[PDB]
Amino acid sequence: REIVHIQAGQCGNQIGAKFWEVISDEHGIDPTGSYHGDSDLQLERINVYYNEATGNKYVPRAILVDLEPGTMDSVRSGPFGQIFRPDNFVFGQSGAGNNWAKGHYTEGAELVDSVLDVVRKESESCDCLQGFQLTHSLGGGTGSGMGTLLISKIREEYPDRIMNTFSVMPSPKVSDTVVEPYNATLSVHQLVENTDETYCIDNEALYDICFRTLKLTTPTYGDLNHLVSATMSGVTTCLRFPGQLNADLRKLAVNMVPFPRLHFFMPGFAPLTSRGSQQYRALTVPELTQQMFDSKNMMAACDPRHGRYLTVAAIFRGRMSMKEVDEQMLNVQNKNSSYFVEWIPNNVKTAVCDIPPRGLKMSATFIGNSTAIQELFKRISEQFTAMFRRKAFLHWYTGEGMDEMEFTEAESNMNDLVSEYQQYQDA
Amino acid sequence: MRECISIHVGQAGVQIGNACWELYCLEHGIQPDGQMPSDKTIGGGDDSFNTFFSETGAGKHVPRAVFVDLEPTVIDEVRTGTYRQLFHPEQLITGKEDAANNYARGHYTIGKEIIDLVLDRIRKLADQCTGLQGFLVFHSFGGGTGSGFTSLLMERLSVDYGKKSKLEFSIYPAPQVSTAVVEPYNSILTTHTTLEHSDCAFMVDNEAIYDICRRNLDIERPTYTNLNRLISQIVSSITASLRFDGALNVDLTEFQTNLVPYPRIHFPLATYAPVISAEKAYHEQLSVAEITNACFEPANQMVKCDPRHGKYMACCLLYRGDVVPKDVNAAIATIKTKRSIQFVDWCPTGFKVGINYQPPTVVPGGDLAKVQRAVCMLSNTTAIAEAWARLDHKFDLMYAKRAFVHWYVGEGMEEGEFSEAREDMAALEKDYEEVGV
Amino acid sequence: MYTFVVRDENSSVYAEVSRLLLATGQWKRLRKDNPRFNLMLGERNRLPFGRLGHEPGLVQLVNYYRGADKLCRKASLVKLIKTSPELSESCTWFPESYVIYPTREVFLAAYNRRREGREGNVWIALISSEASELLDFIDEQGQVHVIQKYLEKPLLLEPGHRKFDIRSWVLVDHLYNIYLYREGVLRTSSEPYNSANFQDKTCHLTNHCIQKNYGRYEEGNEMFFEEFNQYLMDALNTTLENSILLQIKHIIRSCLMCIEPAISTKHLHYQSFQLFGFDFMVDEELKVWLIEVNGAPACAQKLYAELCQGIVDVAISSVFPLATSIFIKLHH
Amino acid sequence: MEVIELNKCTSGQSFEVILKPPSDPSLEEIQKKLEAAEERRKYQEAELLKHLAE
Ligand SMILES: Nc1nc2c(ncn2[C@@H]2O[C@H](COP(=O)(O)OP(=O)(O)OP(=O)(O)O)[C@@H](O)[C@H]2O)c(=O)[nH]1
Ligand SMILES: Nc1ncnc2c1ncn2[C@@H]1O[C@H](COP(=O)(O)OP(=O)(O)CP(=O)(O)O)[C@@H](O)[C@H]1O
Ligand SMILES: COc1cc(C(=O)c2c[nH]c(-c3c[nH]c4ccccc34)n2)cc2c1OC=CO2
Ligand SMILES: Nc1nc2c(ncn2[C@@H]2O[C@H](COP(=O)(O)OP(=O)(O)O)[C@@H](O)[C@H]2O)c(=O)[nH]1
Ligand SMILES: [Ca+2]
Ligand SMILES: [Mg+2]
Ligand SMILES: [Mg+2]
Repeated sequence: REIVHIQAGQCGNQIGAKFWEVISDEHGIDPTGSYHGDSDLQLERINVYYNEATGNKYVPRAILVDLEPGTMDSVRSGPFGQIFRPDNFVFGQSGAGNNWAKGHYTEGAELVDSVLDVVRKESESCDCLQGFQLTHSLGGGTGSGMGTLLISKIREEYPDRIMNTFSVMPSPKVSDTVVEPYNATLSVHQLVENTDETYCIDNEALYDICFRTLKLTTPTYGDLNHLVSATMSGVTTCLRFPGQLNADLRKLAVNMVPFPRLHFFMPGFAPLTSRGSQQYRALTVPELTQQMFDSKNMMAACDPRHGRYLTVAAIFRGRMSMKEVDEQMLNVQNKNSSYFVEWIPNNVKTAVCDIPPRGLKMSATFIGNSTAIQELFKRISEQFTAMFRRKAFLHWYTGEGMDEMEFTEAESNMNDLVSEYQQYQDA
Repeated sequence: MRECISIHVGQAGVQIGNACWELYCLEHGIQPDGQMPSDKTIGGGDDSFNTFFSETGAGKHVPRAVFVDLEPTVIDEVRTGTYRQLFHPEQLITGKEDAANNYARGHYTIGKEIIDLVLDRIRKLADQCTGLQGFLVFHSFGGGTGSGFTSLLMERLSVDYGKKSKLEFSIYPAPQVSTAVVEPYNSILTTHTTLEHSDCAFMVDNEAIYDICRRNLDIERPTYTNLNRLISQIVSSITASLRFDGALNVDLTEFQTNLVPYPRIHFPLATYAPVISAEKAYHEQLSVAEITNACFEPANQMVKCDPRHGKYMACCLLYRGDVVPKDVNAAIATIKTKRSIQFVDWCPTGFKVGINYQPPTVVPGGDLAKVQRAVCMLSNTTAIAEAWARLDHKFDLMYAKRAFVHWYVGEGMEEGEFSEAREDMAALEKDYEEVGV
Repeated sequence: MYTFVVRDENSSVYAEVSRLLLATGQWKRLRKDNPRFNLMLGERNRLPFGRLGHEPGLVQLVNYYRGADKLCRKASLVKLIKTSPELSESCTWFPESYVIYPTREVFLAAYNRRREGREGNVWIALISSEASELLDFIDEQGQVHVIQKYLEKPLLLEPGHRKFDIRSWVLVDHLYNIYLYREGVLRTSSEPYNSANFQDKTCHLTNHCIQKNYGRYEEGNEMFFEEFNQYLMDALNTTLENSILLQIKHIIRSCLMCIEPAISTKHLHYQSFQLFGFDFMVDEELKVWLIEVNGAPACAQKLYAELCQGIVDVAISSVFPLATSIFIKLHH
Repeated sequence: MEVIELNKCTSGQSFEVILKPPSDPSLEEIQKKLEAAEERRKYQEAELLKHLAE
C-alpha cells in the first residue's frame, strides 16, 4: 500500500524536505539511501514511503515541484537532498509571485503535465496505491494555486485513490504578502471538494507555540518547521509502522470523516520541544494525555472548547503501559464528555508504536476533527472580506484572466463550510 | 458420515479459524504436516473426524476449510505458519485491497469481483464430499469483509446449496477491541442480509471474551491470540459432537432441531466454564456442580445479558472430562431450586446433555490451564436480544445524522438499505419480546 | 469527578438527589442520552437495563432493580405471594387476594365459604359487599384488577374514630443490604370510619391525595412516629416497636429476601439500588398487614432532606466515594 | 425429573432430562441488485468526471 508524496512551492518543499529528513532517520536510512538500522520494525512497512532500488537502496516516493528553482536547489543542497530521485525534480523558472491565479491558471498550467508524468511513473510502479499526500501552503502562489490544480488533475486520473494534504494556513503574524487571505480562500474552496483529509497546520498556531510556550522571542521558519516535522512524523506513525489497527489512508477517512466536506483536522503534539535543546525528564502517560488535548498543543489556532469533537485519533509513541494509556484516554473522554459529540459512539481511537521519535522517550500525536476548526476559516474569511469589499489587490488576479465572480463563489463556499461546522456544534 | 465445510471470512474469521484448526489437530492427534499416526485407514475413511478432515493417498489429513480475505496480510501468515502443510494453496483465497471497514465495499464493490472465485474453490471441496451436511461460517460483524462479503456469500450458498445447513460463528463488536467507528452499521447491515440464510448463529461478543481474559486469565490487555485461543475452546466444545462419536448433535440439522424452535430467533447463548489460568500455581479443581452452576453466571457467557429476565426455548450442556450423568442430574436439581430459569410455556423445561470423556485439550504455551472437567452450555434465551438493543441504539444515534452514510452510498448502496436493515432489526427485537414476556 | 444523568423529571425524591449531588462539587450532570455516566436516575417505564454496564472504564450504577416490578404491581404481588414457597398460601400478613381479569379462578369458592357463617364479606379492587357489585366493576374498566378482603375491623385513633395507613421507606443498596428509614408516616383519615356506608369512601380510602377535614387532628393528615408512639403508650400501654414495627421489619425482610435471587446485581456488569415504599394497615388486634409495595415512592415533605441525604451516603457514595445512621438494617 | 434416551459409547454418553412438560432470492435477482449498485457507482463517477470536465 504505497503512498505518493508531492511537495509544491517554497513552503511545501521546505516542510516536505524536513519530513523526509525526520522519517528517514526513524527508518534508519541515511543520505546515501542505505539502511543502517537496529530494528526490523524500521523496514516492515518501509515501502509505504520508499521505493527499493537496486543495490538495496531506498528512494523516497517523492515528487519535488515548484514554479521557481530557488527552493528546490536548496533542497538538493541540503542534507538529505541526494536521497531524492533526480528525475522527480519538476520546476519552472518564472515563479508564481504569491499569486494563486498564476499557480492555477497560467504559469502553473504550463508545468502541470510534466509533474503528472512523474506522478504517473511513480504510480505505475506501485503494487497497491493508497493515494497521495501533498505538502504546500495556501498563502503563496505555487503551493496554493498550482498545488490545488495538481490535486484536481490527480483526482481526474485517480478518482478512486485517497487525496491527503498537509496545508499550511497563513497568518499576519507570519505573512509574506497582503494577498494571502485571497490565496487561502481560493485554495480552501478546492480542498473542500478534492481532498479526503487535510491537516490544517496553521502558521498562527506555530507562531504562538514558538513565542509563548517555547519562549522563542523571534521565531524563524525553521522554528515553525520543527513543529511541523514533529507533527508530520506523528500523524504518519500508524502508516509507517506495524500496528493492531493495520492503518491506511482510506480507513482513516472512513473513521474520521462523517460528512465528506468536514475533513479538516486539528493536529496536536506533545511534548512541545524547541530545536536542539533536549530536556531530560520523560513525561508520564497522564502528562502526554493532557498536553495533547490542550489547546496550547494544537497546530491550528482554534479553541477546542469552542466546539465539539466529531472524531479523534491519538497515537502514542514510546515504551509505556498500554493499560495506562487506555485508562488515561478513557479518563479524558469521561471527564470532558461534553466536548465530544454524543451521536457518534466510540469516536476516539488510540494506537501505539514502540519506536519513539528522535530526542524523546515518549510522545503523543493528536488528530482531531473538531467543529472548532471553523474559527480558522472564520479568521481567513474575515481577512478576505476586509480587502474584497474594496476590491483591493484584485488587479493582480484579474490580470491573469480571473473574474470577480470566482472570488465571490470561493468566499461563499467557505462561508457555507463554516455554517456546516456550526450545524454539528449545536446538534 | 457427512462432511462439514468451514469457511473463514475476514481477519477475525481467518485468525479464529487458525485457532480452531490448531486445536482440532491437537485433539485428534494430527501433527502440523497433516499426518495422523492413530488413523489406521490410510488414504480415506468414514470416521467421525472425517467430517472435518479429508485424507490424501500419502496419509495427510487436510481441513475441509476455505479461507477468504480481501487482503493478503492475514491469510499469508497461514501460508507461512506452523500448519502451512495442512492446507492446499487453493484453500487460501486473497485479494489486494480490503473493504476499509465498509460493508458496502465488501458486499458490492470488491465482493462482486471475488464471489465467483470463492464459490468455485468451495465447490472443489464439496466435490470431495459423499454427503455434504452444510457449512460453518466464521466472520466478524464489524469488518467490511466480514460483514459485507459474508452476506454476499451466504446468499449465494443458499442458491447453490439450497438443501444444506449453514451455521455461523459471528464476532460481535466491542469498543475495547474495536477497529472501526461504523461497526454498528456493518453489524446491522450484514445481520439483516444474512438472517434468513443462517440456520443457527453463535455470537461471541468481544467484550465478554476480553473481560473473561482479564478476570479469569489475569491478562492486563488481552491480545487477539489471547481471545482466539479461548474462543476456539468454545467453538471446539460446540463442534465436538460433529467430529467425535456421540448420540447428541451429530449433524448440523440437529443444532436447528435442538436449539432453534423458531427460525429468526436462532442466536443461542454460549456459556463456558472453567476458565483457569496456567500461571496459577495452586488450583482447586471444580466439581460437576460448580462448573454447571457457573453456566448461569453472566460473567462466563459469550455475551453479557441477564437470562433471569428472559425465557428459555432450549438448553444443552456439553461436558468434557470426568463427568457422569448421576452428578449432572444432581447438579441440575440443586441449581433448579436456586436459579431463575423460566421456559416459554410451549417448550419443556429440560436439558439435553452430552458428555465426552476426553477432558479438554490445551495448546502448549497457552494461557488456559488443563482441567479435569469442563462444560459449555448452549441455551437459546431471549435475553440475548439485549445485544441487539445495544447495537441498534448505536445505529440509531449515527443514522439520525446519517453520519458516515456517504461512504456507503459512494460504493453503490442506497440509503434505503439502511432503514430496511434497521426495520428488520426492529422486528427482530419485537419477536424476542413476544416470546420473552 | 463522578457523572450522572436524570431520566425521570417527575421524581420528587431524585429531584433532590440531583441537587444534593451537584452541591458536593464532585458530581456533574450530563444530558439525558450521554452514555458515559456513572449513575443513572432512570425512567419509570421501559428503563433500558440492557444498555447499562457496557461502557469500558465506567462503573455504572442505577436507582432501580430490574425485575422489582413483580413486587410493586398489585397483580404480580398476589401471584408472587401465592407461588413462592418462601411466602406460601399460608401467609399470615397478606389479606386474601385473587386476580380476576375482565372479559373467578377460585375466588367464588372462597366467597361461598363465608356464606357458611355469614362472616364479614367486604372486599376491594371499588368497595362492595356482594361479589356481583364488585365483579361488574372490573369489566367496566377493561384492565386486570385484584380484589382483596377488606379489613372490616381496623385500628382507629381516638379522638376521631379514624383510619390510617403506615408507609415505611426502604432502601436496598448494591450489596442487597435492606435499609429501613427510621422515620415513617401514618396517612390518616380525617373522617370517622363507619362500616354502614362504604360508598362514602372517604373514611375508607386513606390516600393523602384522595383526602382532597384536611388538617384537623394532625397536619396534612400525617402523623409521625414520635406522635404515634406516644399515643400507643398513653392509649394502649405499648410501643410502636413492639406492637407494630417488628411485624413491618419481618414483612419487609420477607418480601425482599424472596425476590433477591431474581433481582440481585451481585455478579452483574451494572449495579442497582432502589428506594421502595411499603404500605401497611393495622387492625384492632395490633396486627400489621401488607397492602402494597410501591417501586416509585414519594417522601413526606418534612423528611426529604434527611432521607435523600441518606440515599447519597448509603446507596451512591458507597460506590463512588468522595474526599448515627438514619436507617435500620434488616439482617439476613 | 425423567432421564430419557440415554445413549452410551466408549467416547462418552448423552441423555435428556425433563423437569417439566410444556403448558430465498434467485441467482438473477442477486445479479440484478449487484449490478444496480455498480451502475449507481458508474453514474456517480461519470457525474464527477463531467464536473471535472467543466
Ligand atoms: N475475537 C476476535 N475479534 C477480532 C479478531 N480480528 C478482528 N476482530 C474484530 O473484528 C472487527 C473488525 O473485523 P475484521 O475481521 O478486522 O474485518 P475484516 O473482515 O478483515 O474486514 P476489512 O478489513 O474491513 O476488509 C473488530 O470488532 C475487531 O475487534 C480476532 O482475531 N479475534
Ligand atoms: N384489605 C384492605 N382492607 C381495608 N382497607 C384496605 C385494604 N387494602 C387497602 N385498604 C385501604 O384502601 C386503600 C386501598 O387502595 P390502595 O392500597 O391500592 O392505594 P395505593 O396504595 O395504590 C396509593 P400509593 O401507591 O401511593 O401508596 C388503602 O389506602 C388502604 O387505606
Ligand atoms: C488512530 O490513528 C490512525 C488510525 C488509522 C486507521 O487506519 C484506523 C482504523 N480504524 C480507525 C478508527 C476506528 N475507530 C476510530 C475512531 C476515531 C478515529 C479513528 C478510528 N482508524 C489511520 C491513521 C491513523 O493516524 C495517522 C495516520 O493514519
Ligand atoms: N510554516 C511555514 N510556513 C511557510 C514556510 N514558507 C512559507 N510559508 C508560508 O507560506 C506562505 C507563502 O507561500 P510560499 O510557499 O512561500 O509561496 P509559493 O512558493 O509561491 O507556493 C506564507 O503564508 C508563509 O507564511 C515554511 O517554511 N514554514
Ligand atoms: Ca481413515
Ligand atoms: Mg514565499
Ligand atoms: Mg482485513
